[PDB]
Amino acid sequence: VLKKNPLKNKQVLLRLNPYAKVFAAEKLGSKKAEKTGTKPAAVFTETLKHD
Amino acid sequence: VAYGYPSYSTIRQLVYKRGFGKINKQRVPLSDNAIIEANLGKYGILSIDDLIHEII
Amino acid sequence: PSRFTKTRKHRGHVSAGKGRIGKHRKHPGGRGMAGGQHHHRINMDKYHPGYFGKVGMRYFHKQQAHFWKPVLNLDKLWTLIPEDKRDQYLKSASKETAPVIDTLAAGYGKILGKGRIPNVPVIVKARFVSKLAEEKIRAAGGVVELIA
Amino acid sequence: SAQKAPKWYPSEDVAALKKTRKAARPQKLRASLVPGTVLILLAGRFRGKRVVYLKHLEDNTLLISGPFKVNGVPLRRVNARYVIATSTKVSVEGVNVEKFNVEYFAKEEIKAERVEDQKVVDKALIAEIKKTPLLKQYLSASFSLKNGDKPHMLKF
Amino acid sequence: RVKANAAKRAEAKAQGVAVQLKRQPAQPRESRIVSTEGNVPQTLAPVPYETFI
Amino acid sequence: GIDHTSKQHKRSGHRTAPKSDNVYLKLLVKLYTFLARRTDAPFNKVVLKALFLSKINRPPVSVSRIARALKQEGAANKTVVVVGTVTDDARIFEFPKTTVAALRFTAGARAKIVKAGGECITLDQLAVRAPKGQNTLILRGPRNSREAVRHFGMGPHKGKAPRILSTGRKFERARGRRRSKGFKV
RNA sequence: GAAAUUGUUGAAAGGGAAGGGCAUUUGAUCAGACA
RNA sequence: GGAAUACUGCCAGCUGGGACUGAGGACUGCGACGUAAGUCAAGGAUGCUGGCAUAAUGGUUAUAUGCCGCCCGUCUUGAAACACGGACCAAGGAGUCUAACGUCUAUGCGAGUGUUUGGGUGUAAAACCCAUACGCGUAAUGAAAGUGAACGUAGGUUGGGGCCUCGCAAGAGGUGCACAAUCGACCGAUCCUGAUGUCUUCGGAUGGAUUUGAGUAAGAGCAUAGCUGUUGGGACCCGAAAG
RNA sequence: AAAUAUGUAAGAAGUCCUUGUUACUUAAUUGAACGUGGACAUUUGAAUGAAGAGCUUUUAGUGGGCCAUUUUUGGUAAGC
RNA sequence: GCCCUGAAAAUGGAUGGCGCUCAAGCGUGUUACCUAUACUCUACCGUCAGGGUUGAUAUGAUGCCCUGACGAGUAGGCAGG
RNA sequence: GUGGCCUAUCGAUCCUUUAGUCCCUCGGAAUUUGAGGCUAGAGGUGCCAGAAAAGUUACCACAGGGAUAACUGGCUUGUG
Ligand SMILES: CN[C@@H]1[C@@H](O)[C@@H](O[C@@H]2[C@@H](O)[C@H](O[C@H]3O[C@H](CN)CC[C@H]3N)[C@@H](N)C[C@H]2N)OC[C@]1(C)O
Ligand SMILES: CN[C@@H]1[C@@H](O)[C@@H](O[C@@H]2[C@@H](O)[C@H](O[C@H]3O[C@H](CN)CC[C@H]3N)[C@@H](N)C[C@H]2N)OC[C@]1(C)O
Ligand SMILES: [Mg+2]
Ligand SMILES: [Mg+2]
Ligand SMILES: [Mg+2]
Ligand SMILES: [Mg+2]
Ligand SMILES: [Mg+2]
Ligand SMILES: [Mg+2]
Ligand SMILES: [Mg+2]
Ligand SMILES: [Mg+2]
Ligand SMILES: [Mg+2]
Ligand SMILES: [Mg+2]
Ligand SMILES: [Mg+2]
Ligand SMILES: [Mg+2]
Ligand SMILES: [Mg+2]
Ligand SMILES: [Mg+2]
Ligand SMILES: [Mg+2]
Ligand SMILES: [Mg+2]
Ligand SMILES: [Mg+2]
Ligand SMILES: [Mg+2]
Ligand SMILES: [Mg+2]
Ligand SMILES: [Mg+2]
Ligand SMILES: [Mg+2]
Ligand SMILES: [Mg+2]
Ligand SMILES: [Mg+2]
Ligand SMILES: [Mg+2]
Ligand SMILES: [Mg+2]
Ligand SMILES: [Mg+2]
Ligand SMILES: [Mg+2]
Ligand SMILES: [Mg+2]
Ligand SMILES: [Mg+2]
Ligand SMILES: [Mg+2]
Ligand SMILES: [Mg+2]
Ligand SMILES: [Mg+2]
Ligand SMILES: [Mg+2]
Ligand SMILES: [Mg+2]
Ligand SMILES: [Mg+2]
Ligand SMILES: [Mg+2]
Ligand SMILES: [Mg+2]
Ligand SMILES: [Mg+2]
Ligand SMILES: [Mg+2]
Ligand SMILES: [Mg+2]
Ligand SMILES: [Mg+2]
Ligand SMILES: [Mg+2]
Ligand SMILES: [Mg+2]
Ligand SMILES: [Mg+2]
Ligand SMILES: [Mg+2]
Ligand SMILES: [Mg+2]
Ligand SMILES: [Mg+2]
Ligand SMILES: [Mg+2]
Ligand SMILES: [Mg+2]
Ligand SMILES: [Mg+2]
Ligand SMILES: [Mg+2]
Ligand SMILES: [Mg+2]
Ligand SMILES: [Mg+2]
Ligand SMILES: [Mg+2]
Ligand SMILES: [Mg+2]
Ligand SMILES: [Mg+2]
Ligand SMILES: [Mg+2]
Ligand SMILES: [Mg+2]
Ligand SMILES: [Mg+2]
Ligand SMILES: [Mg+2]
Ligand SMILES: [Mg+2]
Ligand SMILES: [Mg+2]
Ligand SMILES: [Mg+2]
Ligand SMILES: [Mg+2]
Ligand SMILES: [Mg+2]
Ligand SMILES: [Mg+2]
Ligand SMILES: [Mg+2]
Ligand SMILES: [Mg+2]
Ligand SMILES: [Mg+2]
Ligand SMILES: [Mg+2]
Ligand SMILES: [Mg+2]
Ligand SMILES: [Mg+2]
Ligand SMILES: [Mg+2]
Ligand SMILES: [Mg+2]
Ligand SMILES: [Mg+2]
Ligand SMILES: [Mg+2]
Ligand SMILES: [Mg+2]
Ligand SMILES: [Mg+2]
Ligand SMILES: [Mg+2]
Ligand SMILES: [Mg+2]
Ligand SMILES: [Mg+2]
Ligand SMILES: [Mg+2]
Ligand SMILES: [Mg+2]
Ligand SMILES: [Mg+2]
Ligand SMILES: [Mg+2]
Ligand SMILES: [Mg+2]
Ligand SMILES: [Mg+2]
Ligand SMILES: [Mg+2]
Ligand SMILES: [Mg+2]
Ligand SMILES: [Mg+2]
Ligand SMILES: [Mg+2]
Ligand SMILES: [Mg+2]
Ligand SMILES: [Mg+2]
Ligand SMILES: [Mg+2]
Ligand SMILES: [Mg+2]
Ligand SMILES: [Mg+2]
Ligand SMILES: [Mg+2]
Ligand SMILES: [Mg+2]
Ligand SMILES: [Mg+2]
Ligand SMILES: [Mg+2]
Ligand SMILES: [Mg+2]
Ligand SMILES: [Mg+2]
Repeated sequence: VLKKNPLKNKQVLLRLNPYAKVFAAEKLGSKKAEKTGTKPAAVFTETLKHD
Repeated sequence: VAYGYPSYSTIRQLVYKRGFGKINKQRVPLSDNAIIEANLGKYGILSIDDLIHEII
Repeated sequence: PSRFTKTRKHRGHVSAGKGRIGKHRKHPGGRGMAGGQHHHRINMDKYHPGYFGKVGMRYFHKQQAHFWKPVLNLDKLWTLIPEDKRDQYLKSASKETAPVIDTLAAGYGKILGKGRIPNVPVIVKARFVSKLAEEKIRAAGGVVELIA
Repeated sequence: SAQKAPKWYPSEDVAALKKTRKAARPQKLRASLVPGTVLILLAGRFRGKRVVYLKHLEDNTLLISGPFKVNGVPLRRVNARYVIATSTKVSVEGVNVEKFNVEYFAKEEIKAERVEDQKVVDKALIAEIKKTPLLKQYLSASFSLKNGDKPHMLKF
Repeated sequence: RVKANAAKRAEAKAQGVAVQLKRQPAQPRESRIVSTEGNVPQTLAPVPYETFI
Repeated sequence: GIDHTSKQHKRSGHRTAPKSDNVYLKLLVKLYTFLARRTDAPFNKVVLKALFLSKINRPPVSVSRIARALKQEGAANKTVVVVGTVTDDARIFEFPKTTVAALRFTAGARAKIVKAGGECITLDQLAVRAPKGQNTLILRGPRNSREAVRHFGMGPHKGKAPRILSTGRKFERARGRRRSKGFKV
């Protein structure tokens, strides 16, 4: 008879989507990605700085 | 109208906060996964995040 | 009764239900059948097509009941027999003992053929008959006797 | 009769209240309120008095004492929301303050127990006070807004 | 189309399931990588006012 | 405001209970409303509704219409249900024996039903017998046999029943009714 | 023994009409309601 | 060469201040935390304290103040209008009744229905009762003479609610009233055909037709009553100049 | 020869096979129309929506219109 | 482009007023802010809709119950009072 | 080939008058004149869905009209 909002009710956040439990646990929203090194060809940068 | 390309985040926050079901019309507040499965369960989809999946 | 009448609900309402522009006035049409072939024509054609003009022979001093010939078919015809003596005759279809149905005594002038009596023979005393009527009778073993 | 009687009547049964879920959890005070923080009393009887803060009691009130010998406030209950927590602090490590619970103030002139209890706590404090010059002369003066004071600007 | 669907269906079914015979409308474009190779972006600019009457 | 895609506040135009104030009727309704709610069997839902219909929608079921219905394949041992009065047809001769559950029976109707060895049940008696309504034949009467519906839809070239008190030659048979006066219909 | 309308008495207010609506101060006035 | 930062985006990351709300009334639901026992913020406010119980709090009213507010009624595309009526008050003041009819509804009976012209009777304009007729309905069609409704389970086809059979079910089949579309058959009118016979002109068998009817095809009506609508009436109320 | 607008179609009343009826049609069971019997129903044949769909009777007021943008006729024009 | 001239009418008068000149004027850009009977949300009234409810030991079965959407209105129609 | 290549060249009810079958009817029964019906044309309404129709009023009258003229006023400004 009174609609509780998830997103601010941890009780109703976990009454749907129980993965929220795990989610909070590994934090998952700050997850860092493996930093790679790939570089663009000089073409891409040459035409980017073109006139 | 105004429109565009909803990211997952807003699709979730839409359905979570303001998502409601049509059941014999009636506009039922979702609030329990048991509701979705009762209707959209015939399609798969027994959870709200199952719904959000079939949307995005 | 006036308390269910709608002119009660229209108390206070100024135009009585009759409209502010169109009023309610004496005779916008004329009176009665006025305008029959002029302004009320679109009604009288359809609605009453044929209402105008002349059609057929005149009959001076016609009396009905020269024409009195009430009709009964074999549709019933047995209904003339009282229900009790009726069943006695249905079983025991026979010549030499046959129910005598006087149709003119019943108030009937001619017997028609609406069809399907039982195979009982019946002696039918009538004024007139349809051909098919009287045929169904003899086909079941009865006869028709003309009377006056 | 003058009026027909109703065909139905409300049952004069009183119903039971649905089982509520509100569990009274202990309050958290704002961090500003450290025992031995001088307070400015904003309202009530001693409004304007500057006062010393001892305990956080069980009804959430704040045990304060003037001290009595200084500004005349006794050991007293005061509401946290009606006080300004200042930044000047005296050491109450070594003041008993155990004795004083809610029931200490049950209402039922001055019971001599209070007179002596005031004396032991004030004596404790006033000693700690003289450690820091003017602070007794501070606690005696009342607080007031001078023209130009901007409480939203003011560091207390 | 009908006749195509029968031949699509029979060949499908006697091969197996997986028939798709309803008409889908034009879908969004799928991802792609356009090669720069020997195709180098041509830079164009808006052009000034002229008359030539 | 909204863009209303349907008329607002619109009643269904289906009767809810009957307009009849006959008390026994209201009870007969009370039975089947209860039956219909609890049964799950459709025969009761139909009979609930057919109890509300006006006199115009309860067109009389003749005893001979009842004879012929039972002549269907496998229908002769069913019990025939008529929500409304049943009347007598002198025009049949051999009549079957069956059980007829009706609101009312004109004298002749029950007399003919009975004298063939049959049975006249009021619909509540049928209820106890056939609570799910099992093994029943519902027989509807001639709705459009009514005189009034002759005149419905009058128009040129429509061939329906002019509204005319006295009927004869020189009652609406002349100009517009025949090629030789004016035109034809 | 109503109303229009009139006298006296009391009350209140009035800078080129009067009356009205939401709201509150002020005055007058009326409860209910605590136990 | 290696950082930082901007900028945009994400987090089921933490959190401070202020406002409005507290609908419901045993229980049940989905959960959450904890080994646990229990506990909870999980299908809608409870807890602690103080006051006034006097005149706190409310309603009414007059006034003042802020902001807003043109005369009503009418006819009109448009009225506060330099459009009409209306100084004020009371009382009176306008869609009736009747004859006849349409649709719908309720009721009695039902292939029938209508006691009330009249008679009987009476506790006397009532109530209660009735014999013959009559009215409407149960046959239509044709100007008329006149003829007058089953090839068939009162037909076939396609849909039909309900019921029936098989199946756990999904589903299959069966019968199918009302109703809807279509092709047929019947009765009258119309136009052809013209057998047997004959008081030689009667008689009209038989088979036909882009014809035609307010018909038939296992009756639906009669009577009371109600709203609304029609018409005739002073006919919603007041109004001519005339005759 | 555009734009806007506009007709029809997007399946079970579908598609296909076998082969009855007929007095119409062809030289011709050739056709034509209506069928019996038979195969195929998970996407039974585009998208979106649907507070469902269909259907009948009966009666009110109305039948002075005026305005804005766009197309536009008469008019120098007009609150024409 | 702005500015001046071109530019004559009758009661006294109108960027709405007062006034405003690196504007309180013209062009443009970025922000915060103000308030509709609209939008989100709650309560309450009614209207419509779909649900549940038989009996007993209670009393409104038209009753009671859960739930959703909706609410402008002349002439006019119906309804409940 | 069911009039004029196609798109225009036309006419209710009452009445009359032709043509048609030899058909129905004059109602106490017949025959014969005469009359009346049925079906299809013609005779015409051009205000063309179809009245039978001269003026005058400064001697005047009524119901209305700002749905509509004669002055101001308003828009217009060809004209001045
Ligand atoms: C009932 N008595 C009233 C009395 O109350 C008063 O009425 C005033 C009236 O004068 C004011 O009117 C005038 O005075 C206001 C102040 N100067 C400005 C507006 C002006 N019209 C109204 N605004 C308010 C009424 N209640 O003055 C008139 C009167 C009739 O004597
Ligand atoms: C359609 N009913 C509406 C009803 O929805 C409601 O509307 C309010 C409206 O009065 C409020 O507005 C009110 O309060 C505002 C301050 N908060 C200032 C303006 C004032 N009218 C709005 N804030 C919200 C609407 N739903 O109140 C007015 C009304 C007419 O009864
Ligand atoms: Mg937040
Ligand atoms: Mg009446
Ligand atoms: Mg009333
Ligand atoms: Mg009304
Ligand atoms: Mg009204
Ligand atoms: Mg009035
Ligand atoms: Mg009216
Ligand atoms: Mg009027
Ligand atoms: Mg008019
Ligand atoms: Mg009118
Ligand atoms: Mg005319
Ligand atoms: Mg005759
Ligand atoms: Mg006759
Ligand atoms: Mg005799
Ligand atoms: Mg008789
Ligand atoms: Mg609870
Ligand atoms: Mg495809
Ligand atoms: Mg609204
Ligand atoms: Mg109803
Ligand atoms: Mg008749
Ligand atoms: Mg006196
Ligand atoms: Mg007085
Ligand atoms: Mg006075
Ligand atoms: Mg004055
Ligand atoms: Mg003066
Ligand atoms: Mg003066
Ligand atoms: Mg004023
Ligand atoms: Mg680098
Ligand atoms: Mg960021
Ligand atoms: Mg907060
Ligand atoms: Mg609060
Ligand atoms: Mg509460
Ligand atoms: Mg507490
Ligand atoms: Mg308390
Ligand atoms: Mg207390
Ligand atoms: Mg007030
Ligand atoms: Mg006063
Ligand atoms: Mg006042
Ligand atoms: Mg104002
Ligand atoms: Mg007027
Ligand atoms: Mg006027
Ligand atoms: Mg005007
Ligand atoms: Mg105009
Ligand atoms: Mg006005
Ligand atoms: Mg004016
Ligand atoms: Mg004036
Ligand atoms: Mg006037
Ligand atoms: Mg006036
Ligand atoms: Mg006047
Ligand atoms: Mg007057
Ligand atoms: Mg009605
Ligand atoms: Mg009598
Ligand atoms: Mg007698
Ligand atoms: Mg009779
Ligand atoms: Mg003769
Ligand atoms: Mg089936
Ligand atoms: Mg025929
Ligand atoms: Mg024929
Ligand atoms: Mg034909
Ligand atoms: Mg009524
Ligand atoms: Mg009348
Ligand atoms: Mg005269
Ligand atoms: Mg197209
Ligand atoms: Mg589609
Ligand atoms: Mg609809
Ligand atoms: Mg109408
Ligand atoms: Mg009308
Ligand atoms: Mg009209
Ligand atoms: Mg106009
Ligand atoms: Mg303009
Ligand atoms: Mg301004
Ligand atoms: Mg500048
Ligand atoms: Mg400005
Ligand atoms: Mg300004
Ligand atoms: Mg600027
Ligand atoms: Mg901000
Ligand atoms: Mg309900
Ligand atoms: Mg509700
Ligand atoms: Mg409304
Ligand atoms: Mg209604
Ligand atoms: Mg009410
Ligand atoms: Mg030819
Ligand atoms: Mg031709
Ligand atoms: Mg030629
Ligand atoms: Mg040619
Ligand atoms: Mg002619
Ligand atoms: Mg003449
Ligand atoms: Mg003639
Ligand atoms: Mg002949
Ligand atoms: Mg004769
Ligand atoms: Mg004679
Ligand atoms: Mg004769
Ligand atoms: Mg002749
Ligand atoms: Mg002539
Ligand atoms: Mg004319
Ligand atoms: Mg004309
Ligand atoms: Mg003339
Ligand atoms: Mg004259
Ligand atoms: Mg003169
Ligand atoms: Mg003279
Ligand atoms: Mg000029
Ligand atoms: Mg000039």
